[PDB]
Amino acid sequence: MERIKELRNLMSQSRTREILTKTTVDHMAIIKKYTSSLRMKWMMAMKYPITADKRITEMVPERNEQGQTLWSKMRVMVSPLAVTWWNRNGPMTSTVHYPKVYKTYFEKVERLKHGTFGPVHFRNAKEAQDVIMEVVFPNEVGARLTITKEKKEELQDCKISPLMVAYMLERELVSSVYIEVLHLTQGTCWEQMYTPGGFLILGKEDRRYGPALSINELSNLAKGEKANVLIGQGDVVLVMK
Amino acid sequence: YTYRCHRGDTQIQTRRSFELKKLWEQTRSKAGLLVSDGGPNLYNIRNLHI
Amino acid sequence: SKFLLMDALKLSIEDPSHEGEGIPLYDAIKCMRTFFGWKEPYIVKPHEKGINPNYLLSWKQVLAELQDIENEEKIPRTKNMKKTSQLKWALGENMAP
Amino acid sequence: SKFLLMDALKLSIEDPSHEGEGIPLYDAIKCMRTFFGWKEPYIVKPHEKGINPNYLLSWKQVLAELQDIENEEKIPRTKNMKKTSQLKWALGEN
Repeated sequence: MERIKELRNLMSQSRTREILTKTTVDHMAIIKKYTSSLRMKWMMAMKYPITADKRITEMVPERNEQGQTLWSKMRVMVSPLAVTWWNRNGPMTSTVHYPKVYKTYFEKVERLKHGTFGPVHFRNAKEAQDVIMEVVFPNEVGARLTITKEKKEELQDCKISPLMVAYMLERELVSSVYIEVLHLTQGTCWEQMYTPGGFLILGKEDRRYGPALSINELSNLAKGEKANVLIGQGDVVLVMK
Repeated sequence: YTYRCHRGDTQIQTRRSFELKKLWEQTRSKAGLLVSDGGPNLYNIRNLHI
Repeated sequence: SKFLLMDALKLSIEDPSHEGEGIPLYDAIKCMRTFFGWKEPYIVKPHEKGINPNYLLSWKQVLAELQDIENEEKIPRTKNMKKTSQLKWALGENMAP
Repeated sequence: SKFLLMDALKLSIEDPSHEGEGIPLYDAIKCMRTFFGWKEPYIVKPHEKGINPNYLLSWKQVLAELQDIENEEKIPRTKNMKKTSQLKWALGEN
């Protein structure tokens, strides 16, 4: 509910309302950028330098078996000893879906151990982003295949974080084996050998056809369904089968 | 030095020493521990891209 | 007896420096820091006359107030314990006729 | 140079134990306590500019205030000098 009241009190000022009413969503990115180490090794010497959420109190004890404090009360302040304690003895989840999107790293390791070096001489995007959107963001697809089914099947209900999985999938879907090890094979005066080994839109939002609906409308409701829906992330349009 | 993360089998006394010692004594395969918590360093020229 | 004789061990400081002459509290702290292996304490033999959770709380308070020295701008010479309910019961400060 | 290089000597602490981690002030106190042979100081080469008795009084003051910690019941972590005329002249406060 904080969302709507922040909307309400954000538009109270005329200056912050003219901006929100005049510019369109096409100009989102151009206005986001108008924002204005001994520092690290100075707050690590003081207690409680890390920020955590309130639920850490229920799971992590205040003091350890020696007597050292782990957190303090006034999003609370915690110490790295809490992180080390969590790594020592905490809840364990043995899910297999953690490397579900990390293989693009793993073959690298698989391409490193299973190789022989030999002697040394001293001689002198859109077509991917569209499927990424329909795989990770079903509720924010645009007005637009076996890979899509496979991805939805293998990682349906075991998500970790949309941003990380989106980045990993973009990196994976979008010779390179020789290029990736250029720092080891080639030198300034030496060379080292190495072997790797759909619906249609009739018009704008219509208030007579009830309230709008979400994208997940596989139930066609007698195949007529002249229904208002939010396409993409913009306006509302009418839909016919 | 900056993250107060020394090896488990060291005599350096910091505020994180007790937890690192307990974790070091608890584990069996000590080569799989991260450098952030009492782990050995396995980086070399060939491992710079992993 | 005042102190047990046959069933005692020691926590040695392992040869302090020849020029070292300090307050016994710091020597005790340095002796304590040399031991790892503390666990959750628990009663193994009741006193059958009194309250044992008071003993547990007293031991835990001793550990906590020994560890909480660092929260001071000036280092003290002697330690004065906080007057807690379990400590008051142990010292018999409320059973005065 | 900021510190002299070839003409320096050190007052060592003779192999501290492996468990010794502490404040540099107490380490300096321990290192100073291992030396005997202090005498009455006197000037050997003037600066031909400025006042040398201020330097001598500063050395005497730092010795005295290093020897005057046992009067406090709550011995501190850092030492702060007392603002005197000689130190004010030396540091150029005016």
